[PDB]
Amino acid sequence: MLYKEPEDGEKIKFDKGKWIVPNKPVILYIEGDGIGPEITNAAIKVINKAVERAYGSSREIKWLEVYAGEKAEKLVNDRFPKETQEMLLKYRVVLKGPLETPSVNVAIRLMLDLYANIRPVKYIEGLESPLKHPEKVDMIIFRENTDDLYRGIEYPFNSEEAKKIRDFLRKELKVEIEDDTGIGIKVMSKYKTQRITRLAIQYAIEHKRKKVTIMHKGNVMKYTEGAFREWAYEVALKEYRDFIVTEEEINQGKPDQGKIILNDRIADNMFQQIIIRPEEYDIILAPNVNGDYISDAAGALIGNIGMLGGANIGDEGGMFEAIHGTAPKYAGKNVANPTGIIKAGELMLRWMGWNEAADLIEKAINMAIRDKKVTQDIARFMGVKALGTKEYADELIKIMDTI
Amino acid sequence: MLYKEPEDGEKIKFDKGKWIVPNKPVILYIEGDGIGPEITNAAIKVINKAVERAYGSSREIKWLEVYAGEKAEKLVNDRFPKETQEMLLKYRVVLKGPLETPSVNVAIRLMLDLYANIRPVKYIEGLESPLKHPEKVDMIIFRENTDDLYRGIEYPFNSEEAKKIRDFLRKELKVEIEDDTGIGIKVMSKYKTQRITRLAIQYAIEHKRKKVTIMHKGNVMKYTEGAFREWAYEVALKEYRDFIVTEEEINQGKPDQGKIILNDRIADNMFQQIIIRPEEYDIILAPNVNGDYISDAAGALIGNIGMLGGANIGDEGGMFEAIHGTAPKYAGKNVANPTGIIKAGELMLRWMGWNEAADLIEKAINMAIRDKKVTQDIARFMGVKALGTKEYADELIKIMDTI
Ligand SMILES: NC(=O)c1ccc[n+]([C@@H]2O[C@H](COP(=O)([O-])OP(=O)(O)OC[C@H]3O[C@@H](n4cnc5c(N)ncnc54)[C@H](OP(=O)(O)O)[C@@H]3O)[C@@H](O)[C@H]2O)c1
Ligand SMILES: NC(=O)c1ccc[n+]([C@@H]2O[C@H](COP(=O)([O-])OP(=O)(O)OC[C@H]3O[C@@H](n4cnc5c(N)ncnc54)[C@H](OP(=O)(O)O)[C@@H]3O)[C@@H](O)[C@H]2O)c1
Repeated sequence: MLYKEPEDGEKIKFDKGKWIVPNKPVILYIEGDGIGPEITNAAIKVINKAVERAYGSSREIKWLEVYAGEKAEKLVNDRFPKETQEMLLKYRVVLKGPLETPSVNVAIRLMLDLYANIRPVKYIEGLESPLKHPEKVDMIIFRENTDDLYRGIEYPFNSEEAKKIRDFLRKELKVEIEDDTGIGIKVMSKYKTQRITRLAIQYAIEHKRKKVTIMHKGNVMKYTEGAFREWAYEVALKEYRDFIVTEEEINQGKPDQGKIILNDRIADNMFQQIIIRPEEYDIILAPNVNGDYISDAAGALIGNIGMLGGANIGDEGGMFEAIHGTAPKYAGKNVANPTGIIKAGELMLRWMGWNEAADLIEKAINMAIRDKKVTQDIARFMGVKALGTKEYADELIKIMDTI
Repeated sequence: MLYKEPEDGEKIKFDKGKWIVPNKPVILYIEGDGIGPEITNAAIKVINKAVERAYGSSREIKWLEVYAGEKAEKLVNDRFPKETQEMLLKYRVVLKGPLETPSVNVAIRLMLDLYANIRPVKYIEGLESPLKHPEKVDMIIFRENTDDLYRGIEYPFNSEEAKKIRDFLRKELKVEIEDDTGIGIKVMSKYKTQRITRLAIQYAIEHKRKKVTIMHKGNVMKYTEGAFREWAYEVALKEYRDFIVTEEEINQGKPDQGKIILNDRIADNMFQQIIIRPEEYDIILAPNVNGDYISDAAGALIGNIGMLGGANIGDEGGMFEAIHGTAPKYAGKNVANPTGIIKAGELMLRWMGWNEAADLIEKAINMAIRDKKVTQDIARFMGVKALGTKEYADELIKIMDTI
């Protein structure tokens, strides 16, 4: 066989969207292409120190590397070998480096049905920003990632399918539509909306987040994004009644002191407020297309998109990756910045409920960057000698040793 | 007749989209609700000083007030009187203050087929900003405003229409869709795309602009946003061949000296770059939804939406207004900032080819701010005494008399 499963650890379990983690959970990891190996191994080192520094030996991640991408092709002549697939369906938790494509990421998300795209973006003390006052940027985007126009139901204007549609709309729905038109079908599912929503609220509860904001354009798209809003409130008030409190209730007399706030904002407003007063957002709940855009903008609030981490969560598993590519320019040069993959580590740790260790990582990074101990991607702007990938991780390690 | 048309003026003519303006053009204006009267009259006063200062007496705007809104309800018992519609269909150019929606804006747009939403947004020395470096922010968003999901072709998840759509797509096109789904139809028209593109390029030529960037999400919406991109390039490479050069051609060998650059960016990249380096944008050519969102963000860059002008333009007419509302709390208190509407007039002036008057207005505003001579909405932050509406306008007038 290709992989030797660590007979020392146990697989993570899920009763109903909730993670049940063993003290020695087996976690898979894929180095990635290009800078992948250098930054991933660095992260794994940092994660371990953080785990031992927070729990001593009472907890330990039993890492299991699997092959995917260029390394897999070179070893077994298959970019996504069957055995890799088997370990993924069996352990379902993976930290993976960047993969190039001319799609492993797609396949993984689909076989584990990771419908929720999670994007946390928090300001890091020390980093330059395009914003004058980003000190309070501490939000996390929950993007439904299987619905909306991403379904791909569209047709060219000169196609026969488009014609059948125009014809059908004119007769049955009495809707007027010209011939020179491209056509796409925007779909919004109640089940899909209730899924992400339940996940967004459960997350707020367990991590003491104080607000969930539903992003939508329900005034022009009443039955798609409008319905998204409705279904979101609906399931929130029916299944999390004792934990939440709408905004229309707060300014209605009801008490919110000790509960999670749930409000909604028009797409337009958010694209404006994220720039003017981003501190207003805590958890952002959005359908597929809006969350994609909000994430791009949110992500831009802080310098170097390469220091952000993210994930794809399903009801029984998750994939954690940095928000960047392979950067073949630096492959094997010990120059790339591992903060991105490390932050995916921070995120994974939080999902696992191992917050003490995730806070250690978050704290060491803050301290290292404010202390001018950074990689070239940052050093090149603060006039200092950049640290290498390996040296930087180690600096994070010794820092965690005394905080 | 209810309206006394100035016998000294002439209507503005139209040739293939080109505004043919007499020296004594008649221009309709609507005071609007709330601060409308105060700000609109001040705009007219500054616009007339700009025109005069730039062209002495050889040109003059023959202003014609028409009634719309609550003033219309009060004088002739009609929110959008018949006499007003007739003046609009005849003169086709109007400067309109903010109107409270209880409708008129949409009705004017439709009756004049003003399909293009135009939003210029550029930095003003002295104004606060969310960005640390807004200095080179100087762009104009050209939004197609009659296509896309705004057409309203959508249906509730439990309507009989929705089930017909699901059945149709299932039997005729073989598409799998669950029953608990809201359904919306995104339409992208070749002709609507082509005309907005003609307007943008034509504006670029006319005003010595050098770059047109197409905003789209064609990688996921290939036949709608993607077609918008293809179609835009098409009309550009075929009808303005010796006026523009594509980004592909340039970084391929083609010389760009003496030509307008035409390129395209994926929507998500623009939500990032508009924040990190907006200076990279000149003219943004986008379809309905994208343009809406980018505009929201764009105008958020200056941080005083209430100082932005905008317009709706067709092949034979234009509506110019401020991006703010009726601000009822300040109605008739001579406190409201008139820069928004004045800016709308600046834009009207440029569309008329009266760039000299327009430049005067822009320079005056820049100076008034630089010299801390502003209305309260700005005084608040620069720690100086505030000028009233009336006084801020007379100051701009005092300034244009020196530049
Ligand atoms: N989740 C994923 O797996 C994922 C996501 C996006 C893209 N990709 C892949 O990336 C490949 C091409 O890369 P790209 O050039 O398109 O995006 P990239 O690999 O992310 O390179 C983008 C730029 O950002 C900087 N950068 C990226 N990672 C960095 C790091 N770890 N440390 C410091 N700086 C970093 C580099 O700045 P410099 O100019 O200083 O070199 C580089 O020029 C594509 O084939 C695509 O498949 C994968
Ligand atoms: N083009 C249009 O006709 C148009 C556009 C937008 C909205 N509206 C209409 O406005 C109506 C209600 O008003 P809204 O409150 O919804 O509009 P708004 O855009 O929200 O105007 C009110 C608020 O925005 C600020 N503001 C707007 N213009 C200002 C100015 N010229 N100077 C100083 N501050 C200004 C003020 O903030 P501060 O209190 O801090 O000074 C004020 O409290 C709606 O029914 C809607 O239909 C019309």
